[PDB]
Amino acid sequence: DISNVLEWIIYTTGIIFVLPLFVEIPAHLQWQCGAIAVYFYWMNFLLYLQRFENCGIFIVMLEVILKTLLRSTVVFIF
Amino acid sequence: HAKAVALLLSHNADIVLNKQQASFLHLALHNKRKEVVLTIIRSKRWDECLKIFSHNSPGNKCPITEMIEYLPECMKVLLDFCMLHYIEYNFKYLQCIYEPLTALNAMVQNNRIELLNHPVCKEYLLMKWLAYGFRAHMMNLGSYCLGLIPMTILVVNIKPGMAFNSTGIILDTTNSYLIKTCMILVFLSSIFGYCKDISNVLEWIIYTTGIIFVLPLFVEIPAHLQWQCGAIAVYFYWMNFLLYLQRFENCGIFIVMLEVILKTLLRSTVVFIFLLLAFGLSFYILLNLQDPFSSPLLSIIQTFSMMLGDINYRESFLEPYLRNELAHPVLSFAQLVSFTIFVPIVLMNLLIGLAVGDIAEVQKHASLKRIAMQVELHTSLEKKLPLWFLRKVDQKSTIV
Amino acid sequence: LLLAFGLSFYILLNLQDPFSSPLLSIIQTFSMMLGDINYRESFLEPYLRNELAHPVLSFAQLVSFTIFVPIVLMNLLIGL
Amino acid sequence: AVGDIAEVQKHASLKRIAMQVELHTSLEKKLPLWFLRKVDQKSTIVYS
Ligand SMILES: Cc1noc(Cn2c(=O)c3c(ncn3[C@@H](C)C(=O)Nc3cccc(-c4cnc(C(F)(F)F)nc4)n3)n(C)c2=O)n1
Ligand SMILES: Cc1noc(Cn2c(=O)c3c(ncn3[C@@H](C)C(=O)Nc3cccc(-c4cnc(C(F)(F)F)nc4)n3)n(C)c2=O)n1
Repeated sequence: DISNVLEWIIYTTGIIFVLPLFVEIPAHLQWQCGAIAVYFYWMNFLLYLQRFENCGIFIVMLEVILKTLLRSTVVFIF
Repeated sequence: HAKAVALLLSHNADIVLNKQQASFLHLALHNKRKEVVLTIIRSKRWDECLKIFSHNSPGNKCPITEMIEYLPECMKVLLDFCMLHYIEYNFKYLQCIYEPLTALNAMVQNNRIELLNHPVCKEYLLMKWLAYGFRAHMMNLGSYCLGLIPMTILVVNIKPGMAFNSTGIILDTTNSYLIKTCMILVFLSSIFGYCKDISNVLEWIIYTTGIIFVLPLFVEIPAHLQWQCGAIAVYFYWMNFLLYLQRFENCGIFIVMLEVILKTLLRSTVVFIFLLLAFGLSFYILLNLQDPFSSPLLSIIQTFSMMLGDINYRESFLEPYLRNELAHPVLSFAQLVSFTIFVPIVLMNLLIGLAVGDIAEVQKHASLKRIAMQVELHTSLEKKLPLWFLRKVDQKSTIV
Repeated sequence: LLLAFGLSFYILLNLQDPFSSPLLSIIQTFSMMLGDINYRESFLEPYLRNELAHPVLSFAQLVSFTIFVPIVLMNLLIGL
Repeated sequence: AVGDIAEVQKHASLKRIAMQVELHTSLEKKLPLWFLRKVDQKSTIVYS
């Protein structure tokens, strides 16, 4: 499932972002993981909004449009 | 049995109501008996059958309303008799506590666009327009313009950011008479507008900001506040003027479409604001060393600005990268590609498809919506006008 | 609609050449109706130089313009 | 995209109600029977 992959990435990158709570890490890696974590945190939040009356259909439409585009990029990439 | 009905009518049968307060015309209409209803209409006793009904019967209403609801073809046949070719249109069957424009309101409620497009109904609506509706709307529009036009004259004649009063531009007393006249007109329209829903909020903002704009007519205020309120007032003055244009034939449907598109967009911003937030915060982290992304709020505004295609690839991604000033360059380019895929393509195409569907749905019933707008305007006007004036201006027929 | 935004941009962005006159401001507003809003040259760079009188008003009007004309108005024309 | 949005809008209300039905059906399959019996109402009083 895509949602499981998204959540796994979120949790791993969030752990690495706040890792200096226990073990010191370089700032470059910390903020490189923080960018990924914040981006996927707010991207995966749209999946929680799909369980509301006013937001579910818009998320369904966004998924349909994105899947149609992705099935077509493998052609126009050439 | 139309022949049976004709034979019984030719023998002077009494038209009565049964224990359910229904006449034979009511029974024919509720059974959709087109032939016998046509026989009754073309009979020499049609006027007598028209008068037989009870005003307190819920099911057996006035036969004209029942005809509109059940047999609109018979209503069309009846209306064809009301236009006698110097064509004269008779509105005897078009109006009868009852709502104003009863027949036309029934036509609108029953989606009788073929009935509403009849020349008799068109002339009825035009008669009501030229009788009171055009005058009422023009008085309202002129009252609005009495503050809309002087404010625009003030804005385009005084340099923004400069304090001014009745004397002139604080001192440049050259256009002093025009400035004072426009200030007085704006003040009077704003206080009069206080003595006359989204529209009420818009008008309240307009009047308050217009008062503050021309406040130095009485009490001195700083130029910054004056022009800060003047910008708001002129913007909302010309934005709310579109609501006055909705009461015209050529402009109403476009305003309806604009409202539908705007509402559809606003119901969707509460969802894609989080997409914009994700991309803006990620760009804030990745492109922090650049002025457009130096703050979270500036980064979010920039991400909102590049949603139409102004991504600034060379200034923000290619030139910084070739200068080795891009921290996380692979991450920055990956997020650039993902943004381009998501917002300027997927999100914009989603909005475009939603708009196409909305416009198609509006255009499906454009003529019905237009005639319904006219009918609603005149019905609401009649409910507020005095009975003596309505009797004075009400025409029973129109000769063309 | 263009008159509403063009005159408001005239007051807010007066100190800039594209909005120095009421007529130039309306032509500029008509020109940014396709998406050439000039956000950096007209809103971001002047603001970071503290040359934007009414900076909160300008950014609020910039967001409202983008919502209205290049999105709602253009999609209305496309759907039509 | 226009075609996709039109196809989605064709069955928008059905898709919405189906989403609600699916959410509650999946929730009930995981909740304990005692809790479901505790919270289940047999009637509700309000006020081609
Ligand atoms: C389809 C579908 N799938 O699950 C459902 C669930 N679902 C409903 O949503 C729902 C409902 N009966 C009414 N309701 C709405 C009014 C209701 O509660 N709404 C509600 C509640 C809390 C928060 C929010 C809200 C909205 N928007 C945002 C956002 F920030 F994203 F903008 N945050 C929060 N909304 N049923 C039977 C249902 O299953 N519907
Ligand atoms: C729907 C609906 N809702 O209310 C109505 C009202 N309405 C009509 O408008 C109408 C009509 N019978 C003909 N008419 C038109 C031709 C008529 O008078 N038009 C007219 C009159 C004065 C000014 C303008 C005009 C147009 N455009 C602009 C703008 F600057 F915005 F471009 N300024 C001014 N137009 N009826 C029965 C009616 O109800 N129609």
